[PDB]
Amino acid sequence: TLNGGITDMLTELANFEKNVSQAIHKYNAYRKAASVIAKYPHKIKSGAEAKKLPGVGTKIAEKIDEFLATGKLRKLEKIRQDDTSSSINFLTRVSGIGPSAARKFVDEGIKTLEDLRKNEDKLNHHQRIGLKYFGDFEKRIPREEMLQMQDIVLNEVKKVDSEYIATVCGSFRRGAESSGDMDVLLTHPSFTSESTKQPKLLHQVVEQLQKVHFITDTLSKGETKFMGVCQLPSKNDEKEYPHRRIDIRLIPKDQYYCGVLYFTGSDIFNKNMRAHALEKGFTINEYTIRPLGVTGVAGEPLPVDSEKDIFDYIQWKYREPKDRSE
DNA sequence: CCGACAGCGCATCAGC
DNA sequence: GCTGATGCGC
DNA sequence: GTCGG
Ligand SMILES: Cc1cn([C@H]2C[C@H](O)[C@@H](COP(=O)(O)NP(=O)(O)CP(=O)(O)O)O2)c(=O)[nH]c1=O
Ligand SMILES: [Cl-]
Ligand SMILES: [Cl-]
Ligand SMILES: [Cl-]
Ligand SMILES: [Mg+2]
Ligand code: NA
Ligand code: NA
Ligand code: NA
Repeated sequence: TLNGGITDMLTELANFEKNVSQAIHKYNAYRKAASVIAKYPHKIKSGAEAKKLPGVGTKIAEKIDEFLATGKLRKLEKIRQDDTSSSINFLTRVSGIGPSAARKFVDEGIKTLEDLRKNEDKLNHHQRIGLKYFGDFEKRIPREEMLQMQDIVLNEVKKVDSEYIATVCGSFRRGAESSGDMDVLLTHPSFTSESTKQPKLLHQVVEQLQKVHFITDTLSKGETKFMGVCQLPSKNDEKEYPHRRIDIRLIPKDQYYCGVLYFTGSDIFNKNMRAHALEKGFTINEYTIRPLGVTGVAGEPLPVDSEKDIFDYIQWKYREPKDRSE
């Protein structure tokens, strides 16, 4: 974090563009710049120096010069002082409240935690749970707790059907010392790209995690993706652990490598890798890598028997999960 | 200059 | 009910 | 906002 001040500034600009301006490409431009600077191994001395990095252009270069000179950005100073922008930015920190809902709430004069609490009837189910655990969801998860949660999830999944394979992905699989949530990839031999030979495969696992009181709440749930809330059990007389977000994704078993590549991330790594794929004439999703024909239509799935196979196709040297934290 | 920017699951709604 | 668009999420 | 062509 040689360049913490700068990458914080760009992230704040990103968040403004996403939540207030609703300019998603500006958001991603700022995040890409923050990312490339984050792993740049020198303490940056100028905007011109930063502008050599890909993703950093003239505008960001000038902002870095202002920041280096003064320790601040006037544009951000103003944004921080704007009530509508500060309110909208805040409301989006509730899970299930995005830029559109946030602006709409602020329109009706709902713009604080208190306002949300008194207007619970105006929230959909996801938003109500996001509000319920607002404090908890901004806390990080020590890797030691991630390991206990892993133990529980893998053991409970085993009790349902010993042929399930649960893999913890996200920042955990990239070796992070703390995670923002838990991400779990699930496979079962009955569910492949060819067939689903058994219904309720995700439901059964969710139901078991609920019954042992690990999963406490549900934000959303379909046939292949669960989004909800979990909690470690605490000992006698101990303060309870915070509630945690948990994502579970059931992936066709024969497509495990594309699925684990996707769910390991980072999100910016995935965007960079999939963009590069396109430049190489392929498209990557969580299921397949496919060639692009001249028209731009995707062809048939290419054989994949490892994460590295996917890197090979697009002519990237293999990068271990721990080196994917972009 | 300017088109493209990763790719997809689930919830909610409008239009039929 | 379905289909397609949009919001929010991974 | 940035970049490739
Ligand atoms: C948010 C997001 C996630 N993903 C993938 C990659 C990510 O690593 C995986 C888990 O999502 P996450 O939101 O839990 N991200 P994380 O890398 O686990 C970081 P954190 O959860 O520890 O804060 O889902 C994407 O491909 N695109 C995305 O926009
Ligand atoms: Cl934009
Ligand atoms: Cl600032
Ligand atoms: Cl596919
Ligand atoms: Mg995560
Ligand atoms: Na650059
Ligand atoms: Na939110
Ligand atoms: Na997650």
